[PDB]
Formats: sequence, structure tokens, C-alpha cells
Amino acid sequence: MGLYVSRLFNRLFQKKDVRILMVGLDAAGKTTILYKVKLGEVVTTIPTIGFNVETVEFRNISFTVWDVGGQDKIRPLWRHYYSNTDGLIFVVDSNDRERIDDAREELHRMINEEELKDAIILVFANKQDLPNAMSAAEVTEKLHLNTIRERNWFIQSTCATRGDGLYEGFDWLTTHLNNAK
Ligand SMILES: Nc1nc2c(ncn2[C@@H]2O[C@H](COP(=O)(O)OP(=O)(O)O)[C@@H](O)[C@H]2O)c(=O)[nH]1
Ligand SMILES: [Mg+2]
Repeated sequence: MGLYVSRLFNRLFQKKDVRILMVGLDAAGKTTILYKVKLGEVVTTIPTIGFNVETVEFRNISFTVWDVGGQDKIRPLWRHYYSNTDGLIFVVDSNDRERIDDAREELHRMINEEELKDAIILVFANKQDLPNAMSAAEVTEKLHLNTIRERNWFIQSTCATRGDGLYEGFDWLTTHLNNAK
């Protein structure tokens, strides 16, 4: 698993530094995905009391992961990670309808950051395994992804716990990060 996903990134070996942010509300499935793709050690750090960041690095690639939609007064704290971002992965809980609108706002707010203006957008509609989970289509509507313009985005159904859709999602991401600039 980690093997085949690791290969996908060989595509970007020429790139000096591939920066990938992976965000989403808490409990969307971010941490699960990191330990599921086993691309590298999930080094955890605590920049400031209460703010938890997970970092995975391998070769010229790095992932910086943290939860959004928490105490939206800490949002400026996240800016330290926007500069030179090549790709943005937004993980969403497809089964959580109560907070899908919060996800939407965090996402649209985040992709309109001057510094994230040219980042590829990968959306993981996670927890597709759950019975009453919104289909990728309904998550696309709730996240209002069709209102995104001039941006290269893609929504991918996944079950982080089993790994389904991860390879596909990353296959798309790395393919586009490659011919970006
Ligand atoms: N049913 C189901 N649960 C999942 C899936 N992905 C993650 N979870 C669970 O949802 C919770 C999210 O935790 P992670 O630690 O994954 O959360 P996050 O880092 O805050 O997004 C954990 O209880 C996971 O075991 C999935 O595809 N299906
Ligand atoms: Mg987490």
C-alpha cells in the first residue's frame, strides 16, 4: 500500500520541494490517512499549547496536517504553513451532516488565501463505508465545489480505515502537481 502510493510521488523528483497541506475539521479522518499510506514517520509537534500538527516527510515531499474549524480565532496561526504550498488536501467526514457546512466554509476560506491561490485541490470524501454517509455527489453539493473557478480540483471517495480511494486520490494529485509549474 504505502509502496504503491510512495511510487506515485517519484513523479515529482525534479521538484525542489513539494509542499502538501492536509486539513479538515477534527474527526474527518486526516490522522488515519497518514498512518494508512505509511509514507514516513508521523512526527507530531505542538507549535503552541493546544495546536497540534502532524508532519510526514520523505524525499523532497512533505505533508503538514492540522485540524481546521476549531476555535476560529487561531486561524491566523495556520498562515505559517501557506507559503509555497503546492497542493491542498481537504479531508471531509461524509457521514457528518451536522458539520459539513463548517467544512465548506473552512475549505472555501482556505483556498482563497492569497498564498494558496495556485494550490491543486484534492478533496477526500471520507467514511464512504458508513451506511448513512452522503454520497460523493451530495458532499460535492454541500461543499459547493462546483463554485470553484480557475482552480484544478477533484473529489475522491475514500474509506481511510481500509485505504480505498487513497491511491486514486494521490494518483490524481501527484499527476497534476507534476505538470503544475
Ligand atoms: N467508519 C469510518 N471511520 C473512519 C474512517 N476514517 C477514519 N475513521 C474514524 O474516524 C475518527 C477520525 O480520526 P482521525 O484520527 O482519523 O481524525 P482527524 O485526524 O481529526 O481527522 C477515528 O475514530 C477513525 O477511526 C472511515 O473511512 N470510516
Ligand atoms: Mg488528527
